[PDB]
Amino acid sequence: SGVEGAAFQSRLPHDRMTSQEAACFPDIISGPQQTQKVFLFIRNRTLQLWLDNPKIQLTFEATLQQLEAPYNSDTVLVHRVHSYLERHGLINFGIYKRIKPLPTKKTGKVIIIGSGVSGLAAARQLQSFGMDVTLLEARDRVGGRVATFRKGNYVADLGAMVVTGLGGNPMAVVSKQVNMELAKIKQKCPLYEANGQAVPKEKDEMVEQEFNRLLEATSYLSHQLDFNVLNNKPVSLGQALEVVIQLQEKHVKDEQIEHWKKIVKTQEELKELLNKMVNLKEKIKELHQQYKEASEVRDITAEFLVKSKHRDLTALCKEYDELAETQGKLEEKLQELEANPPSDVYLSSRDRQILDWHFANLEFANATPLSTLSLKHWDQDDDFEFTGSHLTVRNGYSCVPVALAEGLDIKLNTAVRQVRYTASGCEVIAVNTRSTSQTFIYKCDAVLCTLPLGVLKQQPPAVQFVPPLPEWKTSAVQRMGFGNLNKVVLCFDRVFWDPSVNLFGHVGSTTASRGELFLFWNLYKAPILLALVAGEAAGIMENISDDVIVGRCLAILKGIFGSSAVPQPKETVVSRWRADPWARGSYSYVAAGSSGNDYDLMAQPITPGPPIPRLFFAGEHTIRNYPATVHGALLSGLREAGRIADQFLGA
Ligand SMILES: Cc1cc2nc3c(=O)[nH]c(=O)nc-3n(C[C@H](O)[C@H](O)[C@H](O)COP(=O)(O)OP(=O)(O)OC[C@H]3O[C@@H](n4cnc5c(N)ncnc54)[C@H](O)[C@@H]3O)c2cc1C
Ligand SMILES: O=CCCc1ccc(-c2cc(F)ccc2C(F)(F)F)cc1
Repeated sequence: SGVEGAAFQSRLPHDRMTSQEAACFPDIISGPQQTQKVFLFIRNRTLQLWLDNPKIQLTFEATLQQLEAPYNSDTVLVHRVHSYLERHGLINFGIYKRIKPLPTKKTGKVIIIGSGVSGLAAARQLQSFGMDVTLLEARDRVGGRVATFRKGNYVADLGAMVVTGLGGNPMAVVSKQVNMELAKIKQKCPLYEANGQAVPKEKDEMVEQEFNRLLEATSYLSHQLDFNVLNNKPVSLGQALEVVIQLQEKHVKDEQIEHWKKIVKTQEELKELLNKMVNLKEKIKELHQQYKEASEVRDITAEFLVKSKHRDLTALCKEYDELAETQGKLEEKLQELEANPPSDVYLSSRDRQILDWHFANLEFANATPLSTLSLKHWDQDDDFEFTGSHLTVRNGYSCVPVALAEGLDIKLNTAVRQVRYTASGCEVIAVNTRSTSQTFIYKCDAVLCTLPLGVLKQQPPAVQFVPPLPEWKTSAVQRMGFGNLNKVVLCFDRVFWDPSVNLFGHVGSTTASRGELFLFWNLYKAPILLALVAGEAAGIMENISDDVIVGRCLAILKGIFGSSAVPQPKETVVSRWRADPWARGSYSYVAAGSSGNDYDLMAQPITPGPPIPRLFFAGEHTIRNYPATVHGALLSGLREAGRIADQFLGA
């Protein structure tokens, strides 16, 4: 609906106050119900005004003038609701034209570490709020793990490239603000085996159905039967899958055994039956010799003898023909059995390879081998997935952080090395990545750390904290997963693939290598193919040079399309996200022995000892309900900007 749709697009229930709103409006939530409904209408209506035109700042004044009677009479409540929505980044976020220009007097100094989407989104908010903000970025560009290759007409993303559903997604708004072209991903994903032969549609569907069954069985084991600890070790999804596959093969073999038993028993009965017929034919042969001697010789005792032999001899053929139809009733049962054997195996060798492709796909979506994922919590965020098809960024995802950086004070080539925070202020120490001799010392009232989890995990530490971070924070950093995923960009001068197909799969020959170049993406205006390296392959393939890995790509493509069809690429690009010192991997995952609560602990600010919080955290690894995505990075920056403004400017 209308105001209903605005709540939904803001990830809020249209008919209930959230717990956060209840915190900020206790007089409302404890007061009469009719005022609760007035509150919800004003909130939903204000969200609608913003979402229907997110290129323009929505002021309190303009909200008041577009509310209908009688809501435009409660000026104070409107202001309370508008101020709340703005402070937390539900309206007036991203890039939009200001109506009310910024104050020249800044209040409070914030240093933001890192200039990815979470740092940029927080910076824009803090600046909007009238604070003095500087971002320090170690790279020579903004965007972090949004990273687009651009040369001539060639565009290709080496970092994020997928926008998940638009329903509920804040990137829907940013996409409008930046005029980013999104294209829905077409579903057809043909698979080719290692010999290049396409997988018949029916078998692709059979195997995909098994994959879904296996996943559902792991989830039942985990949540209904509490199979989550394995000899005092947290069980991984990988471990659980292989056990469920093991039981399926065990069940196939048992049904084979029960079938071979039915065969053997039927064969035994057929054997004894023939034996019984042998003895009965020998009995008729013997008796028929006595019909011959009796017929040979006629008085009444001899004639009677013929009638008695003839009567018994027909009776013995009555016995024999009885056994004959029991013989047929068996033989047809035997024939039927050895014509309809149950499954010989659960998964043929080729079937298991195709199944391993779907596991590679799952290792892509989590950026890690399945043996590292928490069985219980790997999909702990799935209640928050957006509705709609997934899309890709046709003109390159870097358009979003480039535009978010407009008007911000950003120091590039500036690597933070130490972060000192005391009950009286903060100092950030950074070195210039071009003259390591050159050192800077930025004073500020608060620090917003958007360092990637991979950087926080680094040992020896890349960034030193003074005082060191609390044990409860370092432990969460150690527990949480930080994955890896890489891409090969192949730029050609002609299209030799199916232009109507966005995706196609290469089925690898072994389990261990299932993530090697398993998925190819056709996304761009120029003749460009992207190949993914996922799972165990991702980290290992970083040690292979660009040339050898491109060769392996071309071998795969020549296997699918033909030797003569695949030219040499004009240009190639190969990501190495784990080796990248400013990322150390691609995105977080819920590791066995972690949980969603570690994402909440990562988000918790640090307060210096004997006081107010000085050190704040954002980044994809700090947002429990939306981890490992660009929108989660964004929402985490909006959240921290609100928490920081509440602290230093007042709610
Ligand atoms: C290969 C790949 C595929 C992906 N798939 C997608 C996808 O399709 N869709 C999706 O939504 N998500 C995807 N993701 C994840 C998504 O890109 C990230 O979750 C998000 O971009 C992270 O943003 P961030 O602000 O948390 O961190 P970052 O973007 O990493 O930003 C942190 C910043 O800190 C900087 N920095 C590091 N060390 C220092 C230092 N010492 N001093 C100063 N600055 C420093 C970094 O250079 C960086 O700019 C993908 C990521 C990768 C790498
Ligand atoms: O190249 C980058 C892919 C990284 C990435 C990670 C997670 C999602 C995602 C997020 C969700 F909440 C639900 C489903 C998915 C997906 F299936 F796409 F992985 C999308 C992209």
